[PDB]
Amino acid sequence: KTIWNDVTRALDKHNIACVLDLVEGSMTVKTTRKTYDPAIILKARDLIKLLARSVPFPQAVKILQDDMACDVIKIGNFVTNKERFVKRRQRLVGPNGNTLKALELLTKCYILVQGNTVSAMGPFKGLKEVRRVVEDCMKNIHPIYHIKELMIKRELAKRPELANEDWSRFLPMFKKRNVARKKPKKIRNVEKKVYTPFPPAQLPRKVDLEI
Amino acid sequence: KGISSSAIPYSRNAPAWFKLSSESVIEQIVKYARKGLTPSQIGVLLRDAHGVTQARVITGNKIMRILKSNGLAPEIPEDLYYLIKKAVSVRKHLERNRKDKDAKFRLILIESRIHRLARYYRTVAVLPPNWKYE
Amino acid sequence: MDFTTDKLRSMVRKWQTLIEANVTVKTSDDYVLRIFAIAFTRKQANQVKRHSYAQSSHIRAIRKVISEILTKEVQGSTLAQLTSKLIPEVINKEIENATKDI
Amino acid sequence: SSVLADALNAINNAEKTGKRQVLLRPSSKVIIKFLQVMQKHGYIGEFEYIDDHRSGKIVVQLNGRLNKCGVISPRFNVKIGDIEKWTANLLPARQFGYVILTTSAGIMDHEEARRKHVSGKILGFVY
Amino acid sequence: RIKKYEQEAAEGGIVLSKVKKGQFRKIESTYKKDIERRIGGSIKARDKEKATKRERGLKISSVGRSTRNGLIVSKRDIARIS
RNA sequence: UGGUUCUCUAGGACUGAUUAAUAGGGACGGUCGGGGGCAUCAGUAUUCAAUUGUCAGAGGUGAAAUUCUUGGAUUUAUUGAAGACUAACUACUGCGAAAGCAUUUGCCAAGGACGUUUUCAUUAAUCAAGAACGACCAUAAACUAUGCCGACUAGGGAUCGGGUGGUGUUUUUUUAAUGACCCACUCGGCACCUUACGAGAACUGGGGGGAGUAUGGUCGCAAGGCUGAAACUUAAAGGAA
Repeated sequence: KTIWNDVTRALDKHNIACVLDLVEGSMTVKTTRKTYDPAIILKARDLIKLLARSVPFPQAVKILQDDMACDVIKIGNFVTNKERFVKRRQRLVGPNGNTLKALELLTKCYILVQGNTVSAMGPFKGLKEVRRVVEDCMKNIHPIYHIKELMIKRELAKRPELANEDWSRFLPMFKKRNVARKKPKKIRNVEKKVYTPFPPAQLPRKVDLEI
Repeated sequence: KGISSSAIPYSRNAPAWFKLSSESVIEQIVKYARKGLTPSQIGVLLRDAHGVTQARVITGNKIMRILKSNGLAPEIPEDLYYLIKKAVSVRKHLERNRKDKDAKFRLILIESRIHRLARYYRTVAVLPPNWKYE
Repeated sequence: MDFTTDKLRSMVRKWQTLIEANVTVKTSDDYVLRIFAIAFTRKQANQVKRHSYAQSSHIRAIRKVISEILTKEVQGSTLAQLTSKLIPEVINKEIENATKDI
Repeated sequence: SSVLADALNAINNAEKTGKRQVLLRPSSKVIIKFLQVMQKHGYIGEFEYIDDHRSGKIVVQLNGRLNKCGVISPRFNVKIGDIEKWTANLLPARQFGYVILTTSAGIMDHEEARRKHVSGKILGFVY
Repeated sequence: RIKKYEQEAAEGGIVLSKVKKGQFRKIESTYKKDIERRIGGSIKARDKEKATKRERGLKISSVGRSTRNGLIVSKRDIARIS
C-alpha cells in the first residue's frame, strides 16, 4: 500500500495498468490500449511476483529492464533429513551472511534464501552461476569452493590472453576426493540376519522364575 | 502423559433421585452378564440407561464381586483378556503381512505389558501359576 | 479442456489447503473422460486466525462430494451437453452450493 | 520419591519463592505430625486438612521463618546419649533448629525426646 | 530496526544468519551508519551480569548427600557417629 | 396380530473388611495424524520408441571440446512404453520410540490426546546385562556452531488435537447424521518470548596454555660454477651478454 504509487509510475512509463486488490489480496497487471512493447507484460508479471515473494521495491524495479531476470531455485528435494537440510541451507547463507553477500557481489545478483527455495535476480550469466552454486551447495560440496573459483575466474577473465584455453588447471575445484574403497572379506554381509516378524520372548524376573 | 480420568463424587450415597431397588440393579447386572458383556460394559450400560451412578455406591459392593457371588466369574481378568486378544490380533496381522516392522514393535510392547500384569495376577494368584500366554 | 498454468499459479496461496479431485467417467455416449477439479479453502469474513486449514476429514468429505456430484453431472450429459454445461462455469456453482455445508 | 519428601520439598521451595501458602498432596499422619511439631516451634502458621475421599490435601500458611526442611532417608535408630551428637553433626549450629524423631511416644523433636527421655528413629530436621 | 528486519524476514520465508544471545544483529544500517563504534556489539553490562555465576548461598551441612529424596547418611557415617 | 373384498364401515387360522492417588493398567465414545503394511488410482516431467511437419545445425561451456546430426539432429504435433517421484499447497505446523513419514481410494491391524458418576486395585519409576528397530550395476559424511543446568515459580502471544458454554454470521428445509467462523474457559502437545529460586559439590590409545624470539648442541636438506669436457685446455651445437 505504501509503495504502490511508485509501482504505478514505474509501469505507466511502460503503459501497463496494475491494480492492487486489498480484499482478495492480489496484484494484477494488465496490458492497456497504449502498449507497444509486446514483452513488457512478462516483466511486469515478474515484478509483481517479486513483490509477493518479499523483495523490496527499489530492488524489484530492476526487473523492468532487459538485462535482468529472475530465477527461483528449488532446494527442498535434495536431501532427506531436516537436520542436514537446515545445516546445508544455513551453510548457503553463511556465517553473519558472509557467503551470501560475497555471492551477491561476485554474481552481481540479489539472492533470497527463503523457506525451501532460493530466489535470485540478476543478469543471466550471474543467474547461471548462482543456480550451479546453490545446487552444488545442496549437494555436499561447500559454497566457499564456488566463491573461490568465482574469484579465480574473474581474475582469470580479466587478462586478454588465456581466454580460449581451459582454466581447469587454474581452478582448485577439481579435488579428486573419492579415494576410498572398502575391501573386507564379506563374512556376515553376504547373507546374515534373516528377518522374522515375530519377536522373541523376554527373560523373566526372579519373581516369575519362583512363582 | 495426560490427565483424563473420571472424577468420582465426594458423596457415597444414592443420589436421592434413584428410586430403583438395590436388588433389581443386581438382577439387571447378572442378566447382562449372562447375555455376555464384560464388567466394564455392564457398568457403562447400567450408568447410561438405568441411571445408577456407580454400583459400588448404589448396590453393596463392586460388580465383579457381584458377578463372582452370583456365579458369573471370569475365566481370566478383563484387563488380561483384552490385552491377550489385542496381542493375538496383532500376531495374526503379522502372519498376514510380514513387512510391518512398526507392528512388530507394538507387539513387543503389548507382550511386555501382558507379562507385567500376568506376573502381578500370578503372585496374587487370581489365575493359577503355570500360566504362560501360549 | 485445460487451464493455463498462470491461472492456477495465480490461485495457489499459502495458509490454505487445495483440495483437488478427479474422476474417470463414461458419458451418455461412449466417451470416457478423466475430469479434474481444484478447490481452495476460503476463510470466512470475521475470521481472525490466519490459517483456515481444513482438517483433512473435511478434505475427504469435500473430495467425496466433489466426485459424487460431478460424476452425477457426467452420465446425464453427452459431450455436447457437458461442453455447454462447462462453458458458463456452472458445475463450479454446483460444487460450491453442495460443499458450503462443510 | 517418598510421600513426606515431596511434601517437604513443596513446603521448602514454595517458601523460597516467597509464597504465603502451599497446597501439598497427598497427606498422611506422619505429615500431619511433622507439620505439627514445626508449628509447635513456630516455623509455619495454621494449616488445614481438606479431606477429599482419596488421600487428603494440606494447605499450609507459612510466613517467613523456615529455611530448610528435610528427611533423613535411612531411618537409623538414635539414642538419648547420641541425640546431642546427631544434632551437632546435621544441624547448622548448636541451638539452631530441631531434629525430628519417630519415637515410642510418637513424632517429636530431639529436645522434647530427650526432655521426656525417649529415643527413636530419626525422621527429618527443620531449622 | 533489528526487530523490524528480523520480524519481516521471519514472517517472510527468509533464512537469516544466526547471532549469539546478547549480540546485536549486524545489518545494512550497522555497516553504513558505523553504529558499532558508538554502541558496541552487545550491552556489556548485561553480558557481565549474565557471565557472572549464581550466588549459591552459604553451605550448611556436612553429614550426608542432599537429593530430592532427602538426606542420605551412609552406614559408614552412621557407625562413625553412633 | 393379519392373507382379502362388501361400503373407521364383512367372516376366516390363531462364602465372611477400606479407599479409589491431578500413581498405573484396561474397556467404551466421537474422533485425530504426510504413523505403518498391502492393494488401487492419478499427475506432469524425464528417457526411449513410432508417426507427421520443416530444414542445418543441436548440446554444452567463461570460452571450447567429447557427443548427436541431410540414414533428418534440435524444435513442433499426436500416441505408446519404462523406471522413478509426489511440485506449488508446505508452516519455527502434524504424526512416529528413533532413523523418519507428503497423490486418490479401500482393506488390515495399531497409536495418542480428550470425554467418562465405566472397570481392576498398587498391578508402579530408573537403568549395567540381554532383545527389537536403526558371480553381477556402484555409491559420501562433516565443514562455524551456542546454550547454564534442575528437584524449579508464575505467566504472555500465536498454533495443533479434544471437550464445555455463549449467541451472531455463514449454513439450512420432513432423507441419515454432520459443519465453518467469533468469544470465554479447560486438558494435552510442537515451539517461541520472558520471569523467581535452588548446591548444581561429596567408537579405545592423551600431553599441558596462547602468542612469539634466540640458537657455537644433534639430525637432515641445501652452494659452487658456461655445458659438451676428462686421463685430453678438445669438435659440432647450444647458452649468456
